[PDB]
Amino acid sequence: FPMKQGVLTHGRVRLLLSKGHSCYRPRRTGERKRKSVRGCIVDANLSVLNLVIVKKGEKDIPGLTDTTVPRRLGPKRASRIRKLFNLSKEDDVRQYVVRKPLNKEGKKPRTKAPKIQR
Amino acid sequence: KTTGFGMIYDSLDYAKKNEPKHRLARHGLYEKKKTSRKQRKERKNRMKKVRGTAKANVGAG
Amino acid sequence: KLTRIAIVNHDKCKPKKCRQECKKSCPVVRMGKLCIEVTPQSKIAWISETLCIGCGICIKKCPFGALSIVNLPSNLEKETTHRYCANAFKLHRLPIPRPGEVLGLVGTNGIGKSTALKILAGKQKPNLGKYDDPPDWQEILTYFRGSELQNYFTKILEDDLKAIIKPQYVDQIPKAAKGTVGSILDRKDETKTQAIVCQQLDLTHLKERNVEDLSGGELQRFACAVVCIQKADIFMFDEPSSYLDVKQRLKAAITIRSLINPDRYIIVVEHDLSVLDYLSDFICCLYGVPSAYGVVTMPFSVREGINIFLDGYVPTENLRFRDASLVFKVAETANEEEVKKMCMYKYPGMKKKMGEFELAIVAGEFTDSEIMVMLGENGTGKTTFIRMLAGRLKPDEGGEVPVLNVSYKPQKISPKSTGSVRQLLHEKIRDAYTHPQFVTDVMKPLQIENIIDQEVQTLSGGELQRVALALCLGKPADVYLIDEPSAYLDSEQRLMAARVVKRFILHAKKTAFVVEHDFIMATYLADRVIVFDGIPSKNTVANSPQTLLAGMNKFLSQLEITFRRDPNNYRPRINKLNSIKDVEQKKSGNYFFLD
Amino acid sequence: MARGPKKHLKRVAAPKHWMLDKLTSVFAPRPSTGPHKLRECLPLIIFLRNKLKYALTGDEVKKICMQRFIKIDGKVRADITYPAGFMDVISIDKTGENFRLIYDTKGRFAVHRITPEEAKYKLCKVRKIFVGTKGIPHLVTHDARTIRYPDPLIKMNDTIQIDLETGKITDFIKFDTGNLCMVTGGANLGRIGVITNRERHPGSFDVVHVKDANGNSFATRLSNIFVIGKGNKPWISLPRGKGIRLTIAEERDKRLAAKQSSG
Amino acid sequence: WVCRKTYVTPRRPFEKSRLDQELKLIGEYGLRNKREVWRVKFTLAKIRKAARELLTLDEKDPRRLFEGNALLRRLVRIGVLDEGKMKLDYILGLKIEDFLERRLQTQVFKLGLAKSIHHARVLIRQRHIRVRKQVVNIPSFIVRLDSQKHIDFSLRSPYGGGRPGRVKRKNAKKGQGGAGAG
Amino acid sequence: VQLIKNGKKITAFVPNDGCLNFIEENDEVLVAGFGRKGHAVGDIPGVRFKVVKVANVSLLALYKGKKERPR
RNA sequence: CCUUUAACGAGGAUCCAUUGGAGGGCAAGUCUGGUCGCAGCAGCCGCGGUAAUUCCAGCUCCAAUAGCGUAUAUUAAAGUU
RNA sequence: GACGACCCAUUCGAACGUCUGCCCUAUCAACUUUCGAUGGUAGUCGCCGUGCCUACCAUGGUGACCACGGGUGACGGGGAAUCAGGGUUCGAUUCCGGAGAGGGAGCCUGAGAAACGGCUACCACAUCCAAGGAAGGCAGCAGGCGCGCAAAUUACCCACUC
RNA sequence: UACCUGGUUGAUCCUGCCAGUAGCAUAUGCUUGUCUCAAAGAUUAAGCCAUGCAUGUCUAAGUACGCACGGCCGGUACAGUGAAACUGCGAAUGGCUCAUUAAAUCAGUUAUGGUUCCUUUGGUCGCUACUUGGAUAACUGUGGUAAUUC
Ligand SMILES: Nc1nc2c(ncn2[C@@H]2O[C@H](COP(=O)(O)OP(=O)(O)NP(=O)(O)O)[C@@H](O)[C@H]2O)c(=O)[nH]1
Ligand SMILES: Nc1nc2c(ncn2[C@@H]2O[C@H](COP(=O)(O)OP(=O)(O)NP(=O)(O)O)[C@@H](O)[C@H]2O)c(=O)[nH]1
Ligand code: SF4
Ligand code: SF4
Ligand SMILES: [Mg+2]
Repeated sequence: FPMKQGVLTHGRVRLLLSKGHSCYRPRRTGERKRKSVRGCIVDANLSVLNLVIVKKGEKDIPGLTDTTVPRRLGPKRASRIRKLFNLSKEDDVRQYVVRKPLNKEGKKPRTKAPKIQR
Repeated sequence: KTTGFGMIYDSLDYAKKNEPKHRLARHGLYEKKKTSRKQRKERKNRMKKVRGTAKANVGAG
Repeated sequence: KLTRIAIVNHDKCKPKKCRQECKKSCPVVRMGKLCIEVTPQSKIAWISETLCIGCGICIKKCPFGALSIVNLPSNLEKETTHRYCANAFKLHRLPIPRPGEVLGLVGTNGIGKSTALKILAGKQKPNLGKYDDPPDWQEILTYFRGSELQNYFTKILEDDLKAIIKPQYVDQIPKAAKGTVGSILDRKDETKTQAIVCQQLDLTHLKERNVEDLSGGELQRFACAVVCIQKADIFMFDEPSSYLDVKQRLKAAITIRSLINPDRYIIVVEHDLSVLDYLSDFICCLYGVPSAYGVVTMPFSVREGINIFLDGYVPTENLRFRDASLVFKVAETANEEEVKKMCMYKYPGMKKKMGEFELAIVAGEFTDSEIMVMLGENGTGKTTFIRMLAGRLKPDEGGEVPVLNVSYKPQKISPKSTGSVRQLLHEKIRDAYTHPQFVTDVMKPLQIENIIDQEVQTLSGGELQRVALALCLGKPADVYLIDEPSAYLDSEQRLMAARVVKRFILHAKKTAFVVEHDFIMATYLADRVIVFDGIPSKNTVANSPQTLLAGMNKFLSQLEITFRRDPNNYRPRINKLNSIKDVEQKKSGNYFFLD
Repeated sequence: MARGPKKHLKRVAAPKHWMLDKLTSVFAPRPSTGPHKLRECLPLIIFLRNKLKYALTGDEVKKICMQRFIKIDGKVRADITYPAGFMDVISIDKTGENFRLIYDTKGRFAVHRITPEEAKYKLCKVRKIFVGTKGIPHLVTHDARTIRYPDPLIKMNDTIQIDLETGKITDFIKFDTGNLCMVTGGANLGRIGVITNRERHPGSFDVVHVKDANGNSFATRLSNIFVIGKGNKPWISLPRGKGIRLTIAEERDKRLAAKQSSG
Repeated sequence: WVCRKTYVTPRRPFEKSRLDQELKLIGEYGLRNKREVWRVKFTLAKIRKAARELLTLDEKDPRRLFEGNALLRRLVRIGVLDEGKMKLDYILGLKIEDFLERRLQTQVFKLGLAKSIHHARVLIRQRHIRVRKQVVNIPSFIVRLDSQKHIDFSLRSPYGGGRPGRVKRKNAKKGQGGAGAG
Repeated sequence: VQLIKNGKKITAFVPNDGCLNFIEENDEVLVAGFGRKGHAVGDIPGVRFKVVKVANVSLLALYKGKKERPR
């Protein structure tokens, strides 16, 4: 049973749910189901928790923070490219796009780009 | 006596475009496959019950 | 056409507030014979089975809807897909081979399951009543016109669906075919899938070894492997899970489960505990009378079908009789007289070897008038040891000779004695403890008379196993060597027979070395348990003999697999490899609850 | 059944002036919404395989209409069904053909081929006058065209000639006694004759007498009358038959006189 | 779809007088059953009912004219009525037997090539005649007046040009395999 | 005879000679009225019903001998 | 499937028409054998008590016919609503 | 060219309202009312008209020309069988209208639904479960059980008709 | 085809019913060559239901950085082909049943000048701007539950 916010004491309660709430998937428009969920307040009755690192300490835990993975994708929209590389209004963006490598295909490597909007 | 109904097209491509498929395949240049019936519907309802990846069911059952 | 009978017990079925209209307006209880027996009383209304003609008149004007109407199974020349001739077995229905799921086929022994597979395979084609002057790929297609099997059988004809089956028996083969080591399986076929099959088959041992040095395990393994690697369209698995380890059986079910999904048809058999949950997705039950008539019921969901098959008789939707507790022994009983006297023997800690095996025994107490249980994993050195103790090869150093004559139960049963079984029963004796005995294993409900006559060549697995069960308490001998009686028996036939075997050898003063792979088969039949530990084709240790509980805990601690008690009916239910509670039992180490 | 609008019309529910059979299946085409009413329409596909027989199946019409050889009222249409009715022009420019939809004396939409010059306009009845915003007038017609700034003497039950190219009517007829009229509904249908007389009732269902050039007098409701031109002088072309409305006896006599069923 | 009966049964089940008339009528024309008789008499009594209306309608009513004119044409076109009559009163003088003269099997016998009437029915069924260009197998053709001068045998038969039957060509092969090689 | 769907009792005639023997006690039968639609027929009083089929088999074929008892 | 066409395909014994009835109402046996108020038939009237035109059979005959019989609802017959 | 949007007209309708038409029964003759019955005045609500609802006020409304009540193996009509004339009997059922999806009630979405191939609850059922929970509604086509005197293939296919 | 016949008596004439007669539609018995058309779980239980299927949808033209295929090199709206996913639309049509329902349903006739109306068709389109703002899916990666289109 999943945990959501705003569901004080930690009992198992059956709330009405609809689009724009946690732990609901519509299979039809306007559909409303009444599934069971479980409260915010933590106990030892839980299987697993998700802790997000916020503040980084002095030390480096070996299996996580030492490992470094870059984020994949640059922007697809116009104005995000302008904000990012700090271009002026007049500079005519046409070569400030990220070029995403196709590593192999047994033919040749491509470099992909997205399609600008606005 | 026997009585039928016949078309005569000006060129091939005007027939090949217009023509219902089975009449073209009547003297072969086309076929069907596709493949019988059923194998479609039982796959469809299995594809319905996955989300994001359905490539297993399209090849894989 | 069929059978009809009344049934009576219900929630406030109240013979003390209805005046009893069931007795007042029944036609049978008017012409003299009391079918319905009732009074103003504290109990239930009583109604007979045999005297009820059917009618349903009592039901329509009982003031409470307590009495319902059942219909009992009977033959009425209906459908009749095939017969051999006359005074012989017949089958009615062979039904939909639904693709993209595996079809699980679950009935008592000698009921025609194997026969339905033979017909589905196109090999023994169906005869449908008669005698069978129609075939040929026309008349049967016209008969099962309007349905489905027209599309199936025309696709077969044309061999668009290519047939493969795993055969019911091992024996005739390792005898009918032969096998080149390595080279054989090799020039079988082809690649990645054989490597997946042999590796997920968890063997890793018999890659460099000749077939004749192998046993049940190796055999089954290779068989299944080749069968799968066999490039084909259809696929049939008869009885795939016989005489195999508990851990190894689960990894067999999932390698079968690989083949299913992309427009493929698949038929499995089996006589299960609760592993059929992972074997099949549709369960199809068969009913009737063993070796007389068999009827196939339309398929159900596995969860819904399982219980209704072992529940004791689920119909709705038809109906029948019998069927109930059998997934254990629920034979509540125990205690004796004074047991006097006894002994302390004791067999010594021998060290034994063959070629690719180091096999070791520890000293233990082999008590008078008392059972001993062997397991433990396939390849854990149990059978050949017993032969080496008795006389065949061995020993280099030391040993103890049997004080009592000896009874040999074999496991590799595929015997050849031309003539009849009755001739062989004269090499035993049918006068001794003459009051029932063989008759107390079976006589009244499943029939024997059924065990004589006929040929042993044409006899089926559980009956053939029963021939071997008789060959043991049948020459004069009192120390008993039994490997795998659970082979080719179900739950209904195995558990009662096992209890009968224990009663014989304990009560008239004997000792038996039982080599079960069955929770119910092992448990109710156990005491010492002795535990065999170690890796196949390396090392075997018989663990110094300890407690049923402690020995079973040693076996299941290494394997990593556990059971649950079905709480209403006291029945075993296997766990799904790795669960939640599959963690409380691992810690409590406890794999059995409620002694 | 109903909870909202329907989308099927069967064979046998459908009107009889489309001349449907009964040994093709349960459904009939059903015209989709448009300017004409379904008891006055001729659906497009019924013109193309139940009259002229270019097409043979409905799938053929779907392959034809997409090519854009079809027009209706000088504009291009591209669907299986369109609800063309009385006084519209179909125009196939590839064959160089032009049709007009008008009534036989039998009372069903015939083939009335015409010159392309005639097919540049149609005759439209006025039904309602409605003053729009800021002192601007409107017309409303049976083909549902709203033509702004008409001449200020045109009133309902008149008819007006519309140029399909530019809209914006060029000329008109005024409803008067002795002008020539056609019937568009009711028991009398397809009859041609002059007005002769009018009759008024305060309330509703005023009637309009009619007389033809065969010396017969008949009457019909007001709202089934349509004007075609001044007395004995249509401003349109007329088909054969010409509103005579022969008895069945005389029709028998013609057929056995010419002995006409072969060429 | 649409179906209806073409005959009716007699109100009385038995009556010595009736049965003899139905028997002797069937004898003359070679009819199979009384159902082939009552069929005729249904059509006739139907036509006798329609006529019985129009005589009571006003003279020179338009309904009376158009019906009668086109009706009598049909009675003349099949030839059960003359045009030297041509009025509605002679409809009631029409009777059962005149129809049966215009039956196919009757016209084969009467104006063509046959033995007894029992023969002629068999020739119609065994496909040895035609009507203008067209094979028939129905002895209940009832034959329009114009088509009486086109009744001929068939153009593929052993009667006239066309291949012989299997009794002749059998016996021809008895000259070659029955006494020529057997 | 007692009925299936009412449980009430009806007294029913049996036709031709020796057909009584082909009806055996505590089996099912099929009944039918005489052909006078409410009233007792002939010289037999108190009977308003007769019997036609014993068990999917007619009294005719049992009597004539073109069928046999199915038991 | 139908229509169209090869090649085989009729001597009556079989390439087999049945369902009811024969005292009257109501079309057809005061023929022969058996039963003897028994068994059964009979919508109705009535048949059977040792010479049965009505029962059980044989022969013959009658009606309808690829259909015919039986039960029940209902209309006509009913100017007995 | 494509798409979208505001209003008017049009089309497809939808919703209320007018006049006339109904099977058996009096061993059903008086019925309806502050738990609104009939009307007046004002308001609320609703897409709108309206005792639809509320406040205040009046005492009406209906019936031997059969009300009111009860019964119906009563869905209505276009029609069907028989029939000289006049009638009698039947109409579940291919077209049109209506009502309902196990029994009741409530509600979301949308232009349109008080929807059940949507949802929520109660009640009657029935299924799985590691007993913590979860899932369901064939009066759709086939098919099974039951019920009975009584009724078909778990077939083939979007080529036709839409 | 607007038709009658047998039965109360010793015999006759009436009254009157019973029986005989023909059609229609359901069941059932017996029999059965050839050809076309085709009604069919309504009657009783609007009783209860295993399994399978019966509603989905992309054009030149809403959104393509799938490590997909492809490329002739690309991306500078930028390809061609394109699974998946967001978006729009439909799912209120049809099919089925006859349980409820006696001025109700329904039919003919009338009324919106008492109202609402997707859609089509025709009109309506002027008191940082060289283009604005910030998140979600697919995707990538880590999971929980005996079990679910979770
Ligand atoms: N006479 C005869 N009987 C046969 C033959 N084959 C099978 N049978 C009989 O048919 C019955 C059922 O056979 P089978 O399908 O093998 O039974 P089963 O259900 O598979 N048996 P089990 O459950 O023990 O595995 C048995 O009584 C068997 O003896 C045969 O060739 N001849
Ligand atoms: N290398 C080798 N192995 C052999 C030879 N003979 C037999 N074996 C194998 O050695 C193993 C000894 O254990 P065994 O007692 O047979 O086991 P089991 O009792 O049959 N166990 P399970 O029934 O579970 O398979 C078996 O797998 C057997 O096949 C031999 O000559 N050489
Ligand atoms: S069953 Fe029905 S009738 Fe027989 S006793 Fe229980 S209640 Fe009284
Ligand atoms: S069922 Fe038929 S027989 Fe058994 S009791 Fe009820 S009535 Fe008597
Ligand atoms: Mg077997």
